Amino acid sequence: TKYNHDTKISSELQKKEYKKEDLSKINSDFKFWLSVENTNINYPVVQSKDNSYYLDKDFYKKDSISGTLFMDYRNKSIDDKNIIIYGHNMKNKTMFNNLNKFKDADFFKKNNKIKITLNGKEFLYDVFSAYIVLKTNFNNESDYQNYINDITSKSLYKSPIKVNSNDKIVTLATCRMVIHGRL
Repeated sequence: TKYNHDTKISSELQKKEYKKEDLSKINSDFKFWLSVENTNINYPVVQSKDNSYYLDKDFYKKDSISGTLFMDYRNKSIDDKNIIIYGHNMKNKTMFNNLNKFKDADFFKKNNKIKITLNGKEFLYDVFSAYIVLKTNFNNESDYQNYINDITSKSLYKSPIKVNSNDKIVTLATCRMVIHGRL
């Protein structure tokens, strides 16, 4: 079990989140907290002006190979139809490494929910698609529904949870494993 500077920073931020501290006063790019059931994915999510800055920057904007979970720069609100979050597949089983656990068919059949915590509110997304390999803007309902059929049939396993254009989707993509949840 490796203990390095990155696992210490992330473990300290999980404690501050548990102590209900305002993480925005540490990093103004902070948007919400993210966790996935039955995984060690329990990290803050930030957002920059692009989709590359936090690839090699930790929550304190220092150089880090683990980086920070960051949401796509194109997304604007929690009411967007597809919220995309990017994270690394670290060899020490951190960040988005536990997305690989959704390759297991028995684990996938278990309803592991994606949890977004924002302003004292919990948003639960039931995972319905997981596969190995991303649109944030949809012009109309047809483009969104086509996107739903696209990622549903891409799933390695049929999910008992079905999704239509009346749902909101969250996407956890590695920067490659990719999973999709629905609200």
